[PDB]
Amino acid sequence: GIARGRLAEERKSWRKNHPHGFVAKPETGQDGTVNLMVWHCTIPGKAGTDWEGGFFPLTMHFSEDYPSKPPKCKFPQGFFHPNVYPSGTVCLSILNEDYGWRPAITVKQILVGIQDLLDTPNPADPAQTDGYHLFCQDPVEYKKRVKLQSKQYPA
Amino acid sequence: PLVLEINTRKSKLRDLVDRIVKTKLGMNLPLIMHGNSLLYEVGDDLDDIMVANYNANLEKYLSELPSPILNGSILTVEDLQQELSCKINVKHREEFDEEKEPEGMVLSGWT
Repeated sequence: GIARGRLAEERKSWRKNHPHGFVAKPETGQDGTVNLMVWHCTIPGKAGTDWEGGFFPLTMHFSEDYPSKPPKCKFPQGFFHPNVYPSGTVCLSILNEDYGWRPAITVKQILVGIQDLLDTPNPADPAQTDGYHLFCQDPVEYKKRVKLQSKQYPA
Repeated sequence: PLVLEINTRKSKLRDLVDRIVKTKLGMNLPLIMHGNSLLYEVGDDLDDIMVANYNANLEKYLSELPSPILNGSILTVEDLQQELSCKINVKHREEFDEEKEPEGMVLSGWT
């Protein structure tokens, strides 16, 4: 019951106040169930960046051990970013159970942390060779890839 | 922990929301949960797919909700704005007195 109670709190908190352009909501199944353990989210790219105008889908998977353990956050498979695996998994220090996670971190803080990561990748956390290479050795090709991807995710 | 006696096969989610949650518990923006699943939410912030699904749930018998409410089910009810929060123990009952229990259900443990 600890996980459910905390997710119910996060649900209310999110609905009453969240940053503009973001979406975060429990998944509705084809059977009508609404699942507090799996949330579908949308992270806007920041204005004034190559991510601008993109609205990027992300799924947050909580466990019965939340909030002792962090959710798993996934962009779509093949999403282009140096810190995102091919599977879509996002690498973020605060999502790391071994070191950065603390139970008090909110869903809002996670999604803002991911939004920040989009235009400011972490050079120590390379997850995919494609993004990471272009980022490190060919910024012009990287920039073109990012802007093309933003166009794939309009509001 | 309140006790709700109710015919789970014949009463609809709507009956519980209107007669218990809104009327007796005084919750105007309720979130109703059964385990990890949300059975109902209300508000102008919900997207049209979620509202359409919640609208469909209102018209379902309790025992036929996507997460079925049966004898011994425990519901959790929270309100979006007010600090009110309740657990409700559901006890199935077949029949109710037509003039003493005219709402077709009985809430015990409530002030």
